[PDB]
Amino acid sequence: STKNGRDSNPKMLGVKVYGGQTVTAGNIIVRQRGTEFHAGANVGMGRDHTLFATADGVVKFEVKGQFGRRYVKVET
Amino acid sequence: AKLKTRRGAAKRFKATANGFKRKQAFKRHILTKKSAKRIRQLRGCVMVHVSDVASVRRMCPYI
Amino acid sequence: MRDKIRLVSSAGTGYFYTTTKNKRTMPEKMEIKKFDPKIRQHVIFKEAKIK
RNA sequence: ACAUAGUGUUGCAAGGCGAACGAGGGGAAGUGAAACAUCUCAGUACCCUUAGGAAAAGAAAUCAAUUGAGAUUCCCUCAG
RNA sequence: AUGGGUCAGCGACUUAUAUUCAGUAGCGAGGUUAACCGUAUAGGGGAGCCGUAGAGAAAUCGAGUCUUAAUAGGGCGUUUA
RNA sequence: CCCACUGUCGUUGAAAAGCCAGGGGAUGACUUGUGGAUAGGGGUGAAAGGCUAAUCAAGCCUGGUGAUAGCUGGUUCUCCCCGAAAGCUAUUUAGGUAGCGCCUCGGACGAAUACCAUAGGGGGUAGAGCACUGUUUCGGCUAACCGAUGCAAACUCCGAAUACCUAUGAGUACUAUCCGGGAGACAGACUGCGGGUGCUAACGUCCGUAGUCAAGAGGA
RNA sequence: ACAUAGCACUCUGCAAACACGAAAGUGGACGUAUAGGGUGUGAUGCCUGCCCGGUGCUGGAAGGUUAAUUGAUGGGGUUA
RNA sequence: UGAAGAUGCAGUGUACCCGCGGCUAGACGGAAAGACCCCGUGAACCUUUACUGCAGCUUGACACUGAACUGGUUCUAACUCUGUCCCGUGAUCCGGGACGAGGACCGUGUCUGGUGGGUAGUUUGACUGGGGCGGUCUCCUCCUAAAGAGUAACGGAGGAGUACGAAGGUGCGCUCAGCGUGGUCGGAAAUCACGCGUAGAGUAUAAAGGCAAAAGCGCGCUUAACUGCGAGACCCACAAGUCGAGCAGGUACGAAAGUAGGUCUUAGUGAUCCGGUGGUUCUGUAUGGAAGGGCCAUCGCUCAACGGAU
RNA sequence: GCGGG
RNA sequence: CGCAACCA
Ligand SMILES: C[NH+](C)c1cc(NC(=O)CNC(C)(C)C)c(O)c2c1C[C@H]1C[C@H]3[C@H]([NH+](C)C)C(O)=C(C(N)=O)C(=O)[C@@]3(O)C(O)=C1C2=O
Ligand SMILES: C[NH+](C)c1cc(NC(=O)CNC(C)(C)C)c(O)c2c1C[C@H]1C[C@H]3[C@H]([NH+](C)C)C(O)=C(C(N)=O)C(=O)[C@@]3(O)C(O)=C1C2=O
Ligand SMILES: C[NH+](C)c1cc(NC(=O)CNC(C)(C)C)c(O)c2c1C[C@H]1C[C@H]3[C@H]([NH+](C)C)C(O)=C(C(N)=O)C(=O)[C@@]3(O)C(O)=C1C2=O
Ligand SMILES: [Mg+2]
Ligand SMILES: [Mg+2]
Ligand SMILES: [Mg+2]
Ligand SMILES: [Mg+2]
Ligand SMILES: [Mg+2]
Ligand SMILES: [Mg+2]
Ligand SMILES: [Mg+2]
Ligand SMILES: [Mg+2]
Ligand SMILES: [Mg+2]
Ligand SMILES: [Mg+2]
Ligand SMILES: [Mg+2]
Ligand SMILES: [Mg+2]
Ligand SMILES: [Mg+2]
Ligand SMILES: [Mg+2]
Ligand SMILES: [Mg+2]
Ligand SMILES: [Mg+2]
Ligand SMILES: [Mg+2]
Ligand SMILES: [Mg+2]
Ligand SMILES: [Mg+2]
Ligand SMILES: [Mg+2]
Ligand SMILES: [Mg+2]
Ligand SMILES: [Mg+2]
Ligand SMILES: [Mg+2]
Ligand SMILES: [Mg+2]
Ligand SMILES: [Mg+2]
Ligand SMILES: [Mg+2]
Ligand SMILES: [Mg+2]
Ligand SMILES: [Mg+2]
Ligand SMILES: [Mg+2]
Ligand SMILES: [Mg+2]
Ligand SMILES: [Mg+2]
Ligand SMILES: [Mg+2]
Ligand SMILES: [Mg+2]
Ligand SMILES: [Mg+2]
Ligand SMILES: [Mg+2]
Ligand SMILES: [Mg+2]
Ligand SMILES: [Mg+2]
Ligand SMILES: [Mg+2]
Ligand SMILES: [Mg+2]
Ligand SMILES: [Mg+2]
Ligand SMILES: [Mg+2]
Ligand SMILES: [Mg+2]
Ligand SMILES: [Mg+2]
Repeated sequence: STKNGRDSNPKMLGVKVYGGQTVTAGNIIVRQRGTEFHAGANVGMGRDHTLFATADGVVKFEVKGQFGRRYVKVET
Repeated sequence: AKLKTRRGAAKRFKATANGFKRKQAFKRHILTKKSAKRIRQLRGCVMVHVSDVASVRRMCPYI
Repeated sequence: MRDKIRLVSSAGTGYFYTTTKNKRTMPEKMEIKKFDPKIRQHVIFKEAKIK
């Protein structure tokens, strides 16, 4: 008998809406543990770092700033 | 002879115009640890899922 | 462990909240201002034993 | 002691059998519950006593509900 | 791996009652009687049942109703044979 | 006479327990006749769970009774159309079952669908690398650092092909959805490719992915 | 293996213990502690050590705990 | 070769047709739906300090059941005698009568505590490279996992079953860890000063992913760890779970734009049934009340075999 | 829920 | 420390 048999249930994280797709307000874009993506314009962040669309438009990923951050934003 | 109702299920389901309604679980006795969102969103009635409607129709053939 | 306690409204209404408390690091009865929705107003809720 | 108990004679009656159905006295378990003990099976099988052409029940110390019905029994509903 | 020595005959999805769906027939915002009576498959019997409205735990209201301080939002409903 | 220790034979026997040769007891806690008593969770037992009518860890008969059996077996004429699965989740569940996945029929609605092109996306794998975490060889320096030099599922300064998501478009396909009726199935196998395990064993085992078999004959 | 004579422990005062039986009753026994029941050991010879913590059993009864019963108190409901 | 040990398949060798006496190497020969092994939410018996009943034994209360003198002592008239005598009677049963001995005991009924394998009905998990033994069973993190998601093994590693009224909110402020150089003990490593400083510190807690508008560290004031909700999504067999802008009310902080529906996030959990507590012009079996129920809030499960069979 | 320490 | 009460 060994001491390794455990694991947790899957969490289904990841990008839910890719670049160029249309969203409505409230649509979830990214499920992430930390902020590997940061909220740009028309994108909000939930308590578990979920990125969601706060407006209609199309999704657009970028690399911005001097920290080279990945940003999600919604174009209206 | 006459089909008999499963009386325990007749206390859990009520017929709506196009389906059945039911109360939600997890709202009986362990309530301090639950957030106010879960307290207030588990409160009212909901509709019986369409995958349970067949067994509910076989259990309550008169509602 | 932390014991369950009621915070009862001092407004006459039967409204209360429930929370936990560490009985050793907080022996005094908790008093905190909270919203009573029966009078729609912030009042003081005092600690009481869970029922 | 009186008497009673007991004993005998005469008179009348009963006893036993037989289909189901009735009334009453007792009364399971297999089974189901996907296990099982409450519960179910079921007051069923079976045992016992005893009728009649039927039996039982029956003439409100009953129901109803804004003041109604009018003994009992059985059938359809009410209603799974 | 199993079952059959062979022939002939017999041998296994039924019946009742409810209920749901489909077809078909009648009638149709209506449909239909049950026990029962009945020289009796007729005729009578409308008690009942289903449909025609929903919301709400319920009182209650009703094309709305529930929740709510809210006439806001939301749920379930609203032409529907 | 009662018994039954040994051996052969017999074992569809002469016999559902014997014969034959030997063996034990043979005035006793003996053997035996006739009649009687004890009846089934009971009897009786110098006790072997023995015996109780060739039946005994609870007799036989009848009834309950057509007990129940998620288990075996079996399931009877013809043609035409379509056609699975051996998965997931849960289960005193694992050879059962239920919801979903997969089949079929009816209805509704008809390109919403798919294939390919183009466009737009996010990856952290293969490979690579040593910038971090580890590990590693040599040399210099007074252990840290420096130069050179390797390695990594749980290392990453990097980083494909594919796959996946969305939009637009040509052509070719009764496609895709939705509402109902009926299911079966939830033991899978092998081959290749990517892996865990094993001995970089197994017609081994457990996953992912494609094909075949399952349910598919023909040719090699 | 069982039994066995012998041994020991223990129960039993007689309407005995104990057994059977629903009870009546019957066995024990028309016996009476030198008897009867249960338990173990097993002729005989020599013998049979230590442990009373556990579980039994026997004796004790100071205290705690504790049933039915009883029903003081207190609280509520009704309304003159 | 092949469902893996062939009379029947492939290739090949041999062999005229058919008996009788022998023989037992094969026909996985015949016989008996394997007894061993495992499985079934079979069964039967047996055991016990498994569970739950009951018989029996026992305790007390009330009844049969009374009277005196003081918990007793005495009495007799209920009751008892498997004591003697008489009668029925020709009778070791039984009944009645007389006596004797007991005696309000004993015994029996109803209620009640204890005891109770004597008897009864039952239960006694699954996974598993057979089963047992061991281990495990729910949740979180990483790898396996093949660059979307998902993905198994008794594969490789670790954590959880909490904490906190501030460690929550807000406004304002701050920036580490390590090196060098100096300086009272004091020292490699405490505190002070000065220079660098590559993110290597920290984060209530495991790991991963994050963290400068710091999400890390302080100070002031505070209760948004609010109530009613909620477009729209993610994830999903269901039951559940997750995120959520915005709207109304009432707030806190801020000059203000604003920010707050707990905590950097992902573990810290348990359905239903039964019941408890608070509130409630919902109900209230003729009526008015009430009891009881409903509704809203909340409490009681190592139901840990963690979809929980009693 | 009743006593003891 | 013991005796007694245990039917989400
Ligand atoms: C474009 N780069 C060259 C840049 C420019 C400026 N200057 C400005 O924008 C303002 N002053 C200018 C315009 C030059 C006159 C910059 O100010 C900066 C930087 C670079 C960043 C890099 C940062 C980086 N991380 C935090 C994303 C980092 O890891 C380091 C580092 N040394 O490791 C940095 O130094 C960094 O934090 C940093 O400081 C940067 C700049 O400040
Ligand atoms: C804390 N911030 C203000 C900061 C400051 C400096 N530089 C200084 O402090 C300057 N030093 C002085 C005092 C001027 C001499 C910094 O140099 C840095 C950083 C930030 C870190 C951030 C790192 C980060 N991860 C690894 C925690 C990260 O993922 C990135 C990134 N771009 O994705 C980084 O850049 C980061 O690795 C990094 O390099 C930082 C700095 O270098
Ligand atoms: C270009 N970036 C990526 C960069 C790289 C390095 N290099 C390293 O740290 C290398 N270290 C290794 C060996 C790779 C670990 C760098 O060392 C730096 C920087 C950023 C500069 C920026 C400087 C800047 N100028 C305008 C003076 C500046 O104003 C700031 C600022 N306002 O914050 C800086 O931070 C800056 O002075 C600075 O410190 C930089 C670096 O040191
Ligand atoms: Mg980064
Ligand atoms: Mg509640
Ligand atoms: Mg039963
Ligand atoms: Mg059963
Ligand atoms: Mg069953
Ligand atoms: Mg065989
Ligand atoms: Mg055969
Ligand atoms: Mg035939
Ligand atoms: Mg002889
Ligand atoms: Mg002799
Ligand atoms: Mg028997
Ligand atoms: Mg007997
Ligand atoms: Mg034996
Ligand atoms: Mg039996
Ligand atoms: Mg049969
Ligand atoms: Mg076809
Ligand atoms: Mg179709
Ligand atoms: Mg590689
Ligand atoms: Mg299965
Ligand atoms: Mg399977
Ligand atoms: Mg497979
Ligand atoms: Mg294989
Ligand atoms: Mg098959
Ligand atoms: Mg073929
Ligand atoms: Mg072929
Ligand atoms: Mg002996
Ligand atoms: Mg001896
Ligand atoms: Mg021959
Ligand atoms: Mg022979
Ligand atoms: Mg042979
Ligand atoms: Mg054979
Ligand atoms: Mg067999
Ligand atoms: Mg037993
Ligand atoms: Mg039974
Ligand atoms: Mg098992
Ligand atoms: Mg993946
Ligand atoms: Mg992939
Ligand atoms: Mg850097
Ligand atoms: Mg229950
Ligand atoms: Mg009333
Ligand atoms: Mg109430
Ligand atoms: Mg379980
Ligand atoms: Mg489970």
